[PDB]
Amino acid sequence: MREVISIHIGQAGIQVGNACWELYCLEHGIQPDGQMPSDKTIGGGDDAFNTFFSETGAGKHVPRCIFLDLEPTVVDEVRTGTYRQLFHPEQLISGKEDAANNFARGHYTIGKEIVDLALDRIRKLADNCTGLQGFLVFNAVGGGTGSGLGSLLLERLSVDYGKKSKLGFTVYPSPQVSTAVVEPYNSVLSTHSLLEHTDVAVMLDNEAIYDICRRSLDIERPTYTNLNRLIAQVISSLTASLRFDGALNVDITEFQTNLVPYPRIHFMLSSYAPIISAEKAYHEQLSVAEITNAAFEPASMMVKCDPRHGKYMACCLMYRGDVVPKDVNASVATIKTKRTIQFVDWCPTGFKCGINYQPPTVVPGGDLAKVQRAVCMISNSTAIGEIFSRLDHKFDLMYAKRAFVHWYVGEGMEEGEFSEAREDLAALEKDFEEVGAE
Amino acid sequence: MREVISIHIGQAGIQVGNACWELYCLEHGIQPDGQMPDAFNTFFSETGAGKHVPRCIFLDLEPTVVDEVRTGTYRQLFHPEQLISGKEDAANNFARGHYTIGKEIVDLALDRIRKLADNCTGLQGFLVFNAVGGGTGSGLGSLLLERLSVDYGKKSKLGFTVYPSPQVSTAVVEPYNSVLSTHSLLEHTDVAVMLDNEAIYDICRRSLDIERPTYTNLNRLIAQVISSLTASLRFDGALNVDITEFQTNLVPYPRIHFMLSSYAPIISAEKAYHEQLSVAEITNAAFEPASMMVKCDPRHGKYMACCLMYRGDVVPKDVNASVATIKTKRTIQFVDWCPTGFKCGINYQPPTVVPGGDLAKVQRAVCMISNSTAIGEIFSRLDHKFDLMYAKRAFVHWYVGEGMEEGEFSEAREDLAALEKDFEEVGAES
Amino acid sequence: RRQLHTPGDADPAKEALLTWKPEMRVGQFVKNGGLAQENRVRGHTLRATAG
Amino acid sequence: MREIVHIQGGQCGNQIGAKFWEVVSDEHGIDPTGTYHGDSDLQLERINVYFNEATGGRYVPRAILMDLEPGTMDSVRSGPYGQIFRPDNFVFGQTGAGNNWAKGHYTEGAELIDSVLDVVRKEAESCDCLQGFQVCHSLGGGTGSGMGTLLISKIREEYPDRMMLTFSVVPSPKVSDTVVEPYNATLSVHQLVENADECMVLDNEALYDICFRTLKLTTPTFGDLNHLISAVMSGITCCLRFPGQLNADLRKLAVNLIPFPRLHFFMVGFTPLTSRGSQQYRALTVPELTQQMWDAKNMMCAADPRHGRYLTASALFRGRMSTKEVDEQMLNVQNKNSSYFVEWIPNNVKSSVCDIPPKGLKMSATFIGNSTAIQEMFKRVSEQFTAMFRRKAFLHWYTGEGMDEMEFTEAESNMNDLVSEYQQYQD
Amino acid sequence: MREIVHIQGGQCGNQIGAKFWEVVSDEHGIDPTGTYHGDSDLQLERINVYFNEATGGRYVPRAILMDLEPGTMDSVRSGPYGQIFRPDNFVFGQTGAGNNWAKGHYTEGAELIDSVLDVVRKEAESCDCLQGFQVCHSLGGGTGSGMGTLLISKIREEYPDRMMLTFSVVPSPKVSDTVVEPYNATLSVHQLVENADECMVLDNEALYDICFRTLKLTTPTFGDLNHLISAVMSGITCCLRFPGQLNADLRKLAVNLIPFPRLHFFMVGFTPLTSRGSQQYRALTVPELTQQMWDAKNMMCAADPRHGRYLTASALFRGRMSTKEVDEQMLNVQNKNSSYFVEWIPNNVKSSVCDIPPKGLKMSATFIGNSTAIQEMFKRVSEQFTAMFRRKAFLHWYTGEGMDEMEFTEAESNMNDLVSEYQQYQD
Ligand SMILES: Nc1nc2c(ncn2[C@@H]2O[C@H](COP(=O)(O)OP(=O)(O)OP(=O)(O)O)[C@@H](O)[C@H]2O)c(=O)[nH]1
Ligand SMILES: Nc1nc2c(ncn2[C@@H]2O[C@H](COP(=O)(O)OP(=O)(O)OP(=O)(O)O)[C@@H](O)[C@H]2O)c(=O)[nH]1
Ligand SMILES: Nc1nc2c(ncn2[C@@H]2O[C@H](COP(=O)(O)OP(=O)(O)O)[C@@H](O)[C@H]2O)c(=O)[nH]1
Ligand SMILES: Nc1nc2c(ncn2[C@@H]2O[C@H](COP(=O)(O)OP(=O)(O)O)[C@@H](O)[C@H]2O)c(=O)[nH]1
Ligand SMILES: [Mg+2]
Ligand SMILES: [Mg+2]
Repeated sequence: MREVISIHIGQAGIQVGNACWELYCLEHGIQPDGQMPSDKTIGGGDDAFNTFFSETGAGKHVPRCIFLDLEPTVVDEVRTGTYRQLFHPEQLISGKEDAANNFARGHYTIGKEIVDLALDRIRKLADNCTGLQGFLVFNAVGGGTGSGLGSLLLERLSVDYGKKSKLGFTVYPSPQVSTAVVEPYNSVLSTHSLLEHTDVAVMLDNEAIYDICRRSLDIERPTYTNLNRLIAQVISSLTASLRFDGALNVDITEFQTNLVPYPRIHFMLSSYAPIISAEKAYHEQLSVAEITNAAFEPASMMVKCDPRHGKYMACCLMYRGDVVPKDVNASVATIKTKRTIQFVDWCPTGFKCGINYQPPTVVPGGDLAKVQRAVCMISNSTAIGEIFSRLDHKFDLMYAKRAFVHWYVGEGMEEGEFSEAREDLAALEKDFEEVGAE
Repeated sequence: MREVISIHIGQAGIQVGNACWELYCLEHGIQPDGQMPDAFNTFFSETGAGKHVPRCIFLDLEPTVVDEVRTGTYRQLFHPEQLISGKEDAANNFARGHYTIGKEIVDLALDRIRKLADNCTGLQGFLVFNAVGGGTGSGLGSLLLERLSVDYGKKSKLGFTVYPSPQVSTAVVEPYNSVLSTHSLLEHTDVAVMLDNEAIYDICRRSLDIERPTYTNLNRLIAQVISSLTASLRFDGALNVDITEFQTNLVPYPRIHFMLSSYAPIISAEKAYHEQLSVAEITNAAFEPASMMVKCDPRHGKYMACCLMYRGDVVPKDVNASVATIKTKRTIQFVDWCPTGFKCGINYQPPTVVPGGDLAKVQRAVCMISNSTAIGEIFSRLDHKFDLMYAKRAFVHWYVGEGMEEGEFSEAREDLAALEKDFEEVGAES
Repeated sequence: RRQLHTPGDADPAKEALLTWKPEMRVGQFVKNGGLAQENRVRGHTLRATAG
Repeated sequence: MREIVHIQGGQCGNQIGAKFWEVVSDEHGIDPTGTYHGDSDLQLERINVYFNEATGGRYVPRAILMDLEPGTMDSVRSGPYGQIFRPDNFVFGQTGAGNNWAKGHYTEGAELIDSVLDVVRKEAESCDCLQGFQVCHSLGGGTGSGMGTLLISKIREEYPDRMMLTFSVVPSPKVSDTVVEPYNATLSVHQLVENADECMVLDNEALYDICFRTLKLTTPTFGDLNHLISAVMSGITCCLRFPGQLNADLRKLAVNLIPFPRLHFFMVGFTPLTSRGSQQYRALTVPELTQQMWDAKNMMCAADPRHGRYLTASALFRGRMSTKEVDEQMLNVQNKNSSYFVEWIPNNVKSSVCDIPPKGLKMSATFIGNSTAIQEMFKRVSEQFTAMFRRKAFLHWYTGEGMDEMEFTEAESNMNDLVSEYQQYQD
Repeated sequence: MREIVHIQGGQCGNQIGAKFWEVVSDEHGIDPTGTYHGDSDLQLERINVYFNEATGGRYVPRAILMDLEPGTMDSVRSGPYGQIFRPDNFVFGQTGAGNNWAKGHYTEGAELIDSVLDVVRKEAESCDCLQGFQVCHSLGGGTGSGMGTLLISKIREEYPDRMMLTFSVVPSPKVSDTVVEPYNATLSVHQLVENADECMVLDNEALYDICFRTLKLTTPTFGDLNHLISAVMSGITCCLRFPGQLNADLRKLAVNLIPFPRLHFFMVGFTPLTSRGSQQYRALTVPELTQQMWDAKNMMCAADPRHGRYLTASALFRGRMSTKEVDEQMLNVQNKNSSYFVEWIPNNVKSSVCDIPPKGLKMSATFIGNSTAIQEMFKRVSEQFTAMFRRKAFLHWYTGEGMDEMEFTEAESNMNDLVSEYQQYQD
């Protein structure tokens, strides 16, 4: 059976979770109170597979998700918002005080008390489902709750749930547009745990989605709401092959064997090809060969890196809508004959193509327009070594004479734990260089 | 014909029975005045023409709680002389309720037990309700259980008692009264089911999410446990588990008969629609340690034997399929010499909801009563508190002056001292 | 004792067991463009068990 | 001129036989009231085997319903086809064994064994020539096991030249309904090895596996598990109640399937089981009956027939069929896999023909097998019995009724002796 | 009296077979239910080859559907001609191989390869005389490759004298769909060499050339590729199902094609492929069919027949033709192009004529060609493997389920020997 459990840690996890579950409800037609309409439920009451909802009694659906965060004032907005009656009230997990941008607090002092209550609902969701394919993790490594509780929770699911995939969509500190001072400290310590625990990690960067909104959407005034509504469009298009069928279905377990060549190398870029506003969508001809070219453009990448600097290891193409399975094949031949992009010499077949038969559902009040086709591009590149090397440079600057260390040292952690994550990131840096070497 | 006689001793006994009989009258359709507008004969006697009386006695030396029943909404339900009262209570003294003031009322109680036993054709067992923290719950409970064993030999004595919590306790001399109660309850009570206030305190906090519950909210779901135990007699099912079924299926050794209690679905009104209640989930929830009605960690102990009472829409595979999953679970542990350990019962009647109560309407429910080696942790805490106060003879002149001799404290301590040695002996792997 | 209906007899396929009726048929259902699949009262446990 | 007296013991035996008389009276044409409405002449010609003539054309079963609690008796009478039984035959106690085997055998069963032997005698000399006695009970309970073997021991001393059919549901490996299954079963099998003449071994989880994997019923209760047993029940005695090309009565099944007097435990299985949606795809002809009949998934016991060699087997075929095709089919299955059949007995399978098929089918079969694979279900009860008896757990209830530990050791030795000789024939 | 058991594996195998059973059922007149409704009496003469007779006149196919992902079992029965298949034959897993050859062959096979053998053993026993087995799968994925070859390994040890038709698609030169496709093919072809008695080579991008240029479909459906494959899979067995002037079973096709045991990989073409805009103007004659037969682009393989000589070829003609016209046309293509045929084998082309053409065409022909030109395809798969294996990329997954790097090195041992053994006859 096909089913995933989504977990959302930190402030960025909940806000993405609010946008994603808004998209999932409109995908399946679930009303905000939690009831499918009476005309839809006239069929068989059995629900043999639903990767995001579980049938409860008669006509009631609850999401297979938990909202854990140490700060209560962000999950209470979900608890008082328009989706109050959808989520199970025990699934929303609050806390007394936030980690406050501290990996030490989220992992040792205050994250240890709430992680046992979080695992209780994970077990209560594990036995309720039959075929578990993976855990979807949403957090930002810049924050204390995303880094500290994210490292502690992913460590427990590794021991408790062996060999289960754990696909983590994480937000990393931007080179320029970043909101916190201790983001280099929290991101470096996060990669010490995210390297070996998560199965596949898809990189998301804050200002790269800002640049997409300014250029493609011509929204001169973007906020976090506008960013998450198309971050959610990435997640739904990534998992659309489970919920709906197509010519070439691609499961979550089909990602791992086709995208990561080495166990340590599992950080991925992300791209969404047609991102067009309302007034531009009618005149533009959104063809399969047109959007496939746009997916591999450096501007459409959601991580602020230049793919021309690196080399593509493997690429995954998530096609949605009315796509015949040869214009995707005609597009790959045009993409692979181009010399501006670079595929590595030891990977002759680099493309993983998947097709779904449903167009993306447009969120009402959203910024995206209704498009017949969509390409969600997930690629493995050696250009991601540029992202971790910059965070390595910023972390070494402040650690040179030990700034912002008494906060981390006092709340449980020791001095030497900073150097271990620095060495783990540095050893990961040369791992990306040696795999790109011919 | 099946019948069962329930007695209630002490402040906790009357209040629990005030909550048990309001649930019993609701299940059978009995109105508060006592008139129904074949299954009621287990607890109610057919009296005259279209009128029923409970097969119960409310005895207590403290007349205030008994007079509350006399002036309450169930004045027309109970026979007036089963509401036995006393002049003044034992007042947190085991020696008072067992030697001096207990003797003047135990003869009247035994006489009315005989009049109830003569009315019933086939008696299966006696239900006792008491708290060992008090005087008459300990003293008069010890005296009545001693006399009822001699008067009715080889009849089951089903014990429903409340022990003091390690943390939450409302009196000082409760460890003194508890230890002397265990000496009498060891050999006279056939089967003892433990209850702890602080564990049932936590269940209403976590599961029923009410942050100010009182004694009424506990006793309302105490009655859910008691009704689920004896629902096999009142209502039909695929697998009936009678009272005499419950003795030999749960008690391996004569001196080991204390047991833990658990009721699986503890769900509020708003929590009911969201949660998908099925047999697998409640069987998981029944074995969850925070759902236990006695404050102990079953992970520390060993499950000696378990009993399951399934009430409502339960098919016989789902109880069997869930037990296979519970037996393969590793965080719980069964003892090595008991490979066949699970006793299951299915009753077709769903549980009823009281108006103004907190529990929501559920299609299926599980009451889990099991024997465990973790019960010795309760006795160790009560022994440690008793040994601390008895170290230099505090709160002893009240007991010594009122009939009891000094050495009676020592022999009751030795009874519990050997009781701890038996749990670790039976729990040791061989 | 009070007589109660056995709850397990609500299944339509169990209304006549051990009889050879070849014309009994199985329905299917579709969930908003999802995979069309067999309709039983509890088909999930027959398909992929539980746990 | 041959007839069978039916005895039902315990909650299981009362419930199993209630569905047994549901399918037999429907097969012989008796309505729920008690009269006869069948449209076939062959139904009424042999009805004295299970029914007694009454005034006005009423037919009453030869069923002695015996237990220790009045709750199970009222449920049987309240259900459909429960009013055909004789109210005088409803013998019962008042207290109940509570699944204490010593209580049903010595303490409580003693003052009822005179009452139940009074009425099984009344059924005995009322009729002409007894073919045997059929009893259905459990081995894990105490009402149908402790008192049931008490009846069988007394009814064998009274009538020692008659057949004895026992349909005993045995304790299960994976799941348990009580806690004292190894104590009751080892005591009951010790009584059943000398007293009972031939035994049907049943087990609930194999009934559960049949109605889940094969029948594709996602929620079957005890109601249709007994229906599976009821078709087994009618398949054994189909030769008596209806004619056939090859007649094999209960004595002929006894002499063929029992090589040595302690080799009397068998497993059983009903042949034509197909899920409701797949009935159109499955053709109903003898070769596809034989492959399902010999399938390990079709055995209603916990024993897997692939582990042990078949000492002796038999097929109870019903319907319109050809003897020339069945004989070569039974020859072919002995030659396709000759390793699964014992060597020193040629022609291990004896097949019989009944021309009247059961209701709702044009062809059916019932399989009785004597294989040494039944040592698996016995030895695990013996393994569970030795686990608790060495610690004397749950024994003070049994020794308070007069049975000391000597009978527990004697039952243990006989149980180990029974599995000692099963393995001696597998080698 | 000759029958074929069909097994479909994976996403590709299930959809190919469903389109195969779409086509092969209509030409015998069986509707989606199973009832015969054809207008000719010769259709019912050989129904046994691909259908089992059931009660009520329903015909059920001899198809076994296997997969590790339960989504495809929704994909087969809910499409057209989806209700003919037996629900017992719907044997499937729960997790999906996920394009891993190790998961299909080592881990997830072991819980399912026992179950799929029980269906095949049941279907082979119900037959009277097996002509051979026919499987269709993919060499690109993991479900049809790892588990698909696992059944082929386990079915040759049970039935060693029966033929084995494999219709397997391979990785493509131009454009692909799965990244680890060279890994899955090299392991599967390593297994397919020794067990599969004959192999048919397919690839989607040769069919894309056929659909876009010969049939001139502007936007061909993904199932339109399957209809080219389905017409072939009916064409190989066309002489079995119907009478003909020259009888040629699967054995006569086998014994005439392979000169040596290891050269059992064939490349296949289908002759009468014309666009609908020019179907009026085309005259279907024997010179017309043969000219389209030997064309390089009409082949369903990426190997160009001009590069390597034709070692042995076979043609299966359907319709009303003249034996003299067919024989003199096959001698014409050998004499006109003698450099493209091997010298030490005279009379390379063995032709067969069947008098029942397919539906909608008065004349048709299916071409099978064993040539050394197919070594270009296997070397192209092998050169993709050695690029990835030399740095152990995408290898930690495959060694995760148990296999070592030694089995990867042995995969290129038989792959490079296969292309070298093809090479020694080209010169
Ligand atoms: N895309 C997106 N990113 C967000 C959002 N909110 C916060 N972020 C990112 O998160 C960073 C701020 O730290 P957080 O991860 O939110 O802090 P936290 O996880 O709650 O940890 P604590 O604040 O210590 O509780 C910012 O730099 C943003 O990049 C959001 O709504 N959408
Ligand atoms: N669950 C529950 N427990 C109670 C209730 N009332 C008293 N208790 C428990 O009983 C203990 C006091 O002992 P009791 O036996 O009730 O005292 P008593 O019955 O008044 O004894 P006397 O003073 O001699 O009359 C307290 O510590 C409580 O834990 C009640 O209404 N419900
Ligand atoms: N076949 C069948 N077995 C049953 C049924 N009800 C209970 N059982 C079995 O009987 C055993 C319990 O024995 P019990 O009924 O207490 O024996 P009793 O005391 O003699 O009636 C369980 O292990 C069940 O497997 C039923 O309806 N059908
Ligand atoms: N011709 C054809 N090719 C198919 C079909 N289905 C899948 N394929 C091809 O099979 C390849 C991948 O097969 P895959 O789904 O991974 O097989 P599996 O995972 O082992 O079951 C793709 O490149 C497709 O081109 C089909 O119906 N027809
Ligand atoms: Mg925060
Ligand atoms: Mg008081």
